[PDB]
Amino acid sequence: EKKEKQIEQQKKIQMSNLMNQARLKVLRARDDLITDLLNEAKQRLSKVVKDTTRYQ
Amino acid sequence: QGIQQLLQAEKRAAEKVADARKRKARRLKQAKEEAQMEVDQYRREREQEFQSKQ
Repeated sequence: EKKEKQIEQQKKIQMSNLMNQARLKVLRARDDLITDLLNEAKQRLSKVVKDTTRYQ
Repeated sequence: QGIQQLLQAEKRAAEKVADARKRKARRLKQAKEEAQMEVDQYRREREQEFQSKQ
């Protein structure tokens, strides 16, 4: 009962940390779709800088 | 004569009290280690539940 109770508890901690990093990987993979979107928008402001009749 | 044979035959009864201690000497001692032979019933319990750990 110290051999079976720890290996089910360490199974639960291993299942908890794996479920948490399953959430923290998909949430960090939500940033790179947003951060490049702000980066791709930051590219296209510089094209507005180019054409002077829109830039002025 | 009757009085001297009574004492040596009493020593026969006084030799069967030495068996009345012996059959609670050996039997106390032999199955005390048979109670320690149930450690092997624990040694199979750990190694078969080593598999459920595995």
